[PDB]
Amino acid sequence: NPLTHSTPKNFGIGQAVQPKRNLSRYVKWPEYVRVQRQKKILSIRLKVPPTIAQFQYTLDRNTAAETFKLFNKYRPETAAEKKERLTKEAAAVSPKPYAVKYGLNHVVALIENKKAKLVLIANDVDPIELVVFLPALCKKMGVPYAIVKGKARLGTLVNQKTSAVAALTEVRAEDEAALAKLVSTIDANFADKYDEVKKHWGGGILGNKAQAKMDKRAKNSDSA
Amino acid sequence: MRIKKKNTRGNARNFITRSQAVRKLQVSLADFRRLCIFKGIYPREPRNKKKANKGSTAPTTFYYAKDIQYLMHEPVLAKFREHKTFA
Amino acid sequence: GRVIRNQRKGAGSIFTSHTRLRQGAAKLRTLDYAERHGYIRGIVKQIVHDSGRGAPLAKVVFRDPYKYRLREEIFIANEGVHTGQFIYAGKKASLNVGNVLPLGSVPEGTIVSNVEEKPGDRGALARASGNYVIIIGHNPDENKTRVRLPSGAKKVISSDARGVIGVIAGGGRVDKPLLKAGRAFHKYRLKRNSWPKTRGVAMNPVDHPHGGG
Amino acid sequence: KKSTTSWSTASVR
Amino acid sequence: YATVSKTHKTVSRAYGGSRCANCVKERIIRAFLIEEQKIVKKVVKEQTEAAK
RNA sequence: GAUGGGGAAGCUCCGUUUCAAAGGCCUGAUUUUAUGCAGGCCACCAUCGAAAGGGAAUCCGGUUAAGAUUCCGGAACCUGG
RNA sequence: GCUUGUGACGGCCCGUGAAAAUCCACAGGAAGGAAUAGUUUUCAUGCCAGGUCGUACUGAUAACCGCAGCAGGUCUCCAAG
RNA sequence: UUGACAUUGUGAAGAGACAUAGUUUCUUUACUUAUUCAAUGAAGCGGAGCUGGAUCCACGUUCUAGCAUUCAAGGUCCCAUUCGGGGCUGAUCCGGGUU
Ligand SMILES: [Mg+2]
Ligand SMILES: [Mg+2]
Ligand SMILES: [Mg+2]
Ligand SMILES: [Mg+2]
Ligand SMILES: [Mg+2]
Ligand SMILES: [Mg+2]
Ligand SMILES: [Mg+2]
Ligand SMILES: [Mg+2]
Ligand SMILES: [Mg+2]
Repeated sequence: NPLTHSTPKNFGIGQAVQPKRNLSRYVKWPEYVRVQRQKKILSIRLKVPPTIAQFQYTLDRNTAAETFKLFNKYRPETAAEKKERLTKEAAAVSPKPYAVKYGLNHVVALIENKKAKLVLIANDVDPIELVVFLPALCKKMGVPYAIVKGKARLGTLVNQKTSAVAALTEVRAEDEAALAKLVSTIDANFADKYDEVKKHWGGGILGNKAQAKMDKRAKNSDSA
Repeated sequence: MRIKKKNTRGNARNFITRSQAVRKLQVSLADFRRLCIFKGIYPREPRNKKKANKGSTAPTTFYYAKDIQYLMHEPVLAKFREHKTFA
Repeated sequence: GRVIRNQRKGAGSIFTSHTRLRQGAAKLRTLDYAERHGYIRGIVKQIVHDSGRGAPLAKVVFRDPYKYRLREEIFIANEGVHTGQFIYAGKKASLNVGNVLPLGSVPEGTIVSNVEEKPGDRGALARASGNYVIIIGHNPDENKTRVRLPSGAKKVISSDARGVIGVIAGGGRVDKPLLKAGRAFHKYRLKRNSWPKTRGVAMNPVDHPHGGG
Repeated sequence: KKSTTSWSTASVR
Repeated sequence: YATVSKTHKTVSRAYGGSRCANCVKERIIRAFLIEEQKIVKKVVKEQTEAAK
């Protein structure tokens, strides 16, 4: 095509106007976005005491999937089907219910009475003091527990938006073996595997540029 | 009376482009097209395209501003919003 | 006691600067990528008088590196700079009168003007007419530059700090006698209300500490 | 006919 | 100037109105000569790189 | 001289674009997931402050007890559509 | 000749002697536009409209201020032999 | 103007006490996350390229009062060619720091 020619643009300094580029790194974000990002960065940068840093160790993907598979079979009664049962109770005048136990006070009381077969504790609870004592309480009472990612996931378990805790107290005879196997799996995967590393402090992580400076200084010290 | 500004009266107020109509209705383009089909709103040709579109000769779809203002009161628009909330 | 003028001047009031006829604040360009890494060429469009300032000013037009338009800067004119001259600003600019360069990019004995105290503050030192700064030396390890100021002081500045090659034009202004209270009047009319001055001795004991006798 | 509210329709095509 | 035709406000040339004839002539000469010198500089730089 | 903010026990004070998610416009059969808005562009701060500064465009003749470049007659001009 | 407006100049400054609204022009070319038919409302003519408030009179040895119809004070234009 | 206490955090080295396993003080030297100053159009920062040429540089800009703007022309791969439309590149990659 003789009518089309190649006319390259010089994007150097003092040359043609710079093209549009991705300036996402330099965006002046809204104050709330900046606050949440810098808050997470500060949580990473500061040294974290062990009783808070223990919540960064959670179940693996497969074990969490199996746990939620077991709990979804005991998801509690909704508002619509409670109406159905009460209509049946009105005419008859119901079997024993099996349901996931939830509510912070209720589950803490069940742990103190040694009735919870398994306790799930959400990791992203704010304020964290609401569950910061729960692993130690479960250990002292001998209650099997697991820290899981997602209070929203626990909320979907108990028909809520969020849920700081979930508890399996009584299970059916067609799921008792699954519950026992899950307890042993959690003991091997979360209790014994993370028993020592939860006694350490966390969050001694440098920023990107500070880490690069430290590495360059160490290299210049070791060789010239 | 002070001097009046140009591009405000006549063709410039009589006709509204499709982008401006969609923005005023605060709906999507597909919902706007379906509303116009249901209500029988049809594109129009001004006798002076430059006067209607600020001197630009670029091809644009034009509507009647009063037709779009009448389309603002159609309850099917509220039904569309209800369906979106349900979805 | 009664408040003296030395204390009355702090409130502002009738003591503010007379800024109606000023051309604008005389500053260097904002230190950007072009001046940090390469250079940028601007053109001297005119050389103008600034009311209340001895030194003349130069209007220098650059091209915006990120948008199609022109950018206007107000420099203090160094002696020998003329209209239509090409000014070069950046780390890679040549050693010529009127060019803006970092203090680390110039050799020892270089005469500069409109020198930054900190890099990017757009000119702080040697701005009055006939004044200049001498590059005494360099400390590359700390990236510092030793300079001599018009008052004879020796200062240590960051080498990233910039300056204009040459000496501020309009020198020799103070060599001419005013001869006249009227010429002093017209001088301070464009600056501020600090003229005429009444001696504190001529004042009353309430008026001034030097008053009375 | 007359509007009692700020937002009215009144149905004139 | 809004009340008159375009003939009263222009002359029939590039930059008619805004710039006068001698300034237009000077910028035409300058554009042509500088573009030719740019071609010369590019050829010289490429030859110097090849011979280096 | 408000707002965003920040002081002050407080009536209120600072400051005037900052320290703010401060608002407009273009294209779309967005390769269709089947009734849910996608892709882009440009960016700066209210309001008040002059009947001597800036500023669209009108003249002559006649007329009243008292009006007059305003009314009457004739002749123009500007702005917007 | 007087007054006044304007032009081209000359002198003076360590004094070099407002801003904004608004209007026009250029550069550029997203585009649109004809053959038995288009284009151009920066050429002429033709059509329609222009709201609110002020408008009398004195402006001073009697209409303002000085307790007054007070020899005081109070900004400016035109100006004949 | 001077001193103390609080705001106030993290390491390494040299010195201490349980009578030669790590529980806390004194100095020395670093660090950044608090706090502080300044600027911007929060535009090009930091690090690395089997990137290139010779540890250093971009070899993309220095006779001249010109010009530089419409997802960038071009290269290449598709479409179903139709007035054109997509992707990679042109314009290296990575970052949990606007400078
Ligand atoms: Mg005396
Ligand atoms: Mg105030
Ligand atoms: Mg006003
Ligand atoms: Mg006036
Ligand atoms: Mg009269
Ligand atoms: Mg009349
Ligand atoms: Mg009158
Ligand atoms: Mg009186
Ligand atoms: Mg009185």
